[PDB]
Amino acid sequence: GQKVHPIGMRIGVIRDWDSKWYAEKDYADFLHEDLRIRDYVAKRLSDASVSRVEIERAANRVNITIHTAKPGMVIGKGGSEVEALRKNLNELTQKRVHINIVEIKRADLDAKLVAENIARQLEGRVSFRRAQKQAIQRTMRAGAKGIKTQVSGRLGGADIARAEHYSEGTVPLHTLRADIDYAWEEADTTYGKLGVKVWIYRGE
RNA sequence: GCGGGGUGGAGCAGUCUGGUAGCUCGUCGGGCUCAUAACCCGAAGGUCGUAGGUUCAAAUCCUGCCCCCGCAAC
RNA sequence: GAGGUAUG
RNA sequence: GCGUAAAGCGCGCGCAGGCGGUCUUUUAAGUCUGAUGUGAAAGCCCCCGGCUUAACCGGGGAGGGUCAUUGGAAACUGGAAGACUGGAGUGCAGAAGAGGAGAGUGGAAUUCCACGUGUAGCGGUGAAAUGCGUAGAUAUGUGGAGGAACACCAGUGGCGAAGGCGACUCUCUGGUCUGUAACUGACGCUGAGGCGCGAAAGCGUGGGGAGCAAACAGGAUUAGAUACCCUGGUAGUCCACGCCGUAAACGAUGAGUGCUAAGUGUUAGGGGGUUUCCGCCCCUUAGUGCUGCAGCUAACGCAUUAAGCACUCCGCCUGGGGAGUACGACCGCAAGGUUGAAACUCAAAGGAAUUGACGGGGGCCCGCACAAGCGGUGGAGCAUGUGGUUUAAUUCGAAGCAACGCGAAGAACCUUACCAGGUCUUGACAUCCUUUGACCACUCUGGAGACAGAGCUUUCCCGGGACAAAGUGACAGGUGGUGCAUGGUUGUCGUCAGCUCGUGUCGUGAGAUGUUGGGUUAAGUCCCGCAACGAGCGCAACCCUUGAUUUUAGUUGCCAGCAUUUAGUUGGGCACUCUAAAGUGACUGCCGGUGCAAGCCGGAGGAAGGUGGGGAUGACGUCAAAUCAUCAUGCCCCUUAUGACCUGGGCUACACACGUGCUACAAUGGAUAGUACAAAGGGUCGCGAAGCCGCGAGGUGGAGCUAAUCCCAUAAAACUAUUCUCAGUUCGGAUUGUAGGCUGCAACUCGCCUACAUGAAGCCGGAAUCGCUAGUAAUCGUGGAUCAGCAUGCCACGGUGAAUACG
Ligand SMILES: [K+]
Ligand SMILES: [K+]
Ligand SMILES: [Mg+2]
Ligand SMILES: [Mg+2]
Ligand SMILES: [Mg+2]
Ligand SMILES: [Mg+2]
Ligand SMILES: [Mg+2]
Ligand SMILES: [Mg+2]
Ligand SMILES: [Mg+2]
Ligand SMILES: [Mg+2]
Ligand SMILES: [Mg+2]
Ligand SMILES: [Mg+2]
Ligand SMILES: [Mg+2]
Ligand SMILES: [Mg+2]
Ligand SMILES: [Mg+2]
Ligand SMILES: [Mg+2]
Repeated sequence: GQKVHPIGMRIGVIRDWDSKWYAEKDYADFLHEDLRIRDYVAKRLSDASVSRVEIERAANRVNITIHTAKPGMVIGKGGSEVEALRKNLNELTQKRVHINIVEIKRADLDAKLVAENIARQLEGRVSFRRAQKQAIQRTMRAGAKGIKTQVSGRLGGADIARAEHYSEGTVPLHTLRADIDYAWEEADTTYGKLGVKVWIYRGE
């Protein structure tokens, strides 16, 4: 069959939407502003392990919280990275900006991060067995009560495609008391695109 | 030259007894079926070889021609 | 458990 | 190697040959052994040497014979002379038997003949019909004729070499088993080549011929039916004699001997213990069957009736097909049989077993699947979509369920990708370089416009920043392709209850187990049991909504107790609603019955009872299902054009077919008037009030409202009155003409709505076919999105409100 996006199934249930504001007459403007913002962030901070972005609006200021595993790149030895960010984001938004940077602990408990790991591996021509399995073991060591992954594409350069999925632990997608994380990431290959999907069942 | 004939696409009636378009197969359409066939439901398709006559009216009665199948002639 | 009495 | 894969003659009688019980003596045919002689050289093999090594060459040795002669051994085979008995056979005492041939005999029972009674059918099928029958059946009784086979007994029971043999009696005959140890003393096992027997069909001659019955005839069936099916019916079937000599002739398993656990029937015998025989028990022989240990087997399975362990003998196999054919021979009256190839061709053929799928196989369970019912489609008109067609173009995609009111939640231009025309090429759209800086905006002219000519006029801001004109190549761009390279998204089986896995165990193994079974449940839900124990995905539940209620808060909502207003109005108050946060409650939780238990049925309380109702929620995977036209995307292709702009056109065509819907075909109705009760929703340059003008569509106007305040917004069906009186109608409302209104630059192609007139088809829908089990179907209006305008479509809303479920 076809599965529902297990995040979308849980918005307004146990997860809060990431784009947080109220608006009227300003809604589309703020939305597409913040989509441009996420494009900027993903474009210039894919390397930095950026994995979640929550937006906030009040008093015209563009408040942001970037949850990342390595802060030391978003900030760090210079102190000028976040200032560059708010400068260019001022140029876009035509507003004020402020940017908190949160440290994620257990970076292998975020499906987005894990999917980027696997995707960079598969672009570097690593085996799609070892990739999935090592990501799984890293999660279950990092503290996941459940893990699941799959890859679909021209696996290994085939003509015909298929899917390879592997799971440890309890991963119930029909339960909603589940705190599940999910992600989909894309890898490029000289043969074509590979779709990596991940989802994690977490502690409490 | 002598016999048969020429009527929807095919085969056959109906002509002798002027008004009557028929039987079987087929065709087209719609159903049944995953699709074709079969089956069920409806419909179309012939101015009766042709040109003239007679008649109120001709597939039908009269005449000439043109074709096909046989038989003769060659 | 055994023996018999239309098509693709 | 021969049960099932190729392979046991169909079975016997038996010449030849092969093989042969125990012991003593004799030999030395075979066997074994010492000696001598030879088996040439070259070559293989080993050891040395020589050619620059190697190849090659030389020297020497060794090996090699079912070799021969001579001399020795007697264990085994063989020959010879004796002896013995467990084999083999005769005798003796018993027992069974459908063993065979002949002759005769019995009664059931089918048919036929005659005669009574006797009246209109009988027969047969899925329905029939052909056929028999008033010239008298069918049936019923009596009597008679003729033939064929022999119920019960009768049984994986008997016998036989096999084929096969069933009514009884007699005659003539064969073989088997049991006991004895009398008799002979290995006389035996097999058995090529021969000889005979040998189901049924069939052949020749002559009888018989009742039934059944190939062929055949007629009737049905069918698309056709040279068939199944029906009614008739010749050969035959039966006998005598003689041929034929085949078989799924099968236990698909050659004859013989011995050995290697058991349990149990059954047949024919014997022996013994006990007991009044009877009866029970045990031991044993030859059969016949069931189940099973070892062992064998690819497995299935065989298993003292081996497919085990061993020996003798025979027959047969060597991939499938051609081919059991051809030539040839033998046999045969013939039909044909026995023996038995090749060329050529294939890359497999095949056996057993496993997993599924399927089944005009079975069983159990479920779903609007049927059935029961309600209302519909197919018929008419229109809207929409699709096909075919015609078109300059009629963009592209979707195609059984799972395409076709689908992408499109809006085709006038734009959209729009297509067509015609007119144009541009670093471009309509981005980065990097170089020059410059506001770029531009508005007017005029030629224009269909894009676009060209001019003008007026471009203020960049503090080297930097942001955007901009021109050069300039790198690049751009492609709704160009491939959804059979892809991602992601989606339907679908199916919200069906199933799909799997770790460890363990069984199996050579694939695979199985678990996951089956007995119950139960909506559910691989849950219990009991089990070589499995457990887990994961799913199911359920957690979520939202509806259904009752407590506390909080009472305005923009409510109005009871109160006054008062045209108005719940104003004051006042949250009583009650309403709103919406946190709680409660419904969990088989309790009682009765039954179950062992899970659970099932009933009962109570309560608003709600049995996952309360409804949602979302869609497992591994199937259809290489759809999507390169949402997006991204590998490869390929175009890149002064498959790219880009503008105008106009087409996507709305029209002989015709399908789907989906709207409108109706009327009296449970229509026209006219009055008139009660909704929910869910939307609104800022948007909703748009009141009042007014206009028949009306609408115009005017601008109140109030960024909204529980105000508006969109009379809700319509319902009800009440009057009329129409069952009619192609005051039904129906198309189509067309004229005139209006909106929207938008613009309404011909090609919008919607109004007024007047016209008044079309249609008087309940062929074969077929669809939704629905409850506030559902049906029916009525409302709202929202998209949207300037453009809906019978889509998604939500409430109003009214059924029928039925045997199964
Ligand atoms: K005969
Ligand atoms: K037999
Ligand atoms: Mg006539
Ligand atoms: Mg078939
Ligand atoms: Mg065989
Ligand atoms: Mg020599
Ligand atoms: Mg015979
Ligand atoms: Mg029904
Ligand atoms: Mg219709
Ligand atoms: Mg099309
Ligand atoms: Mg596909
Ligand atoms: Mg396609
Ligand atoms: Mg569920
Ligand atoms: Mg396909
Ligand atoms: Mg269209
Ligand atoms: Mg029922």
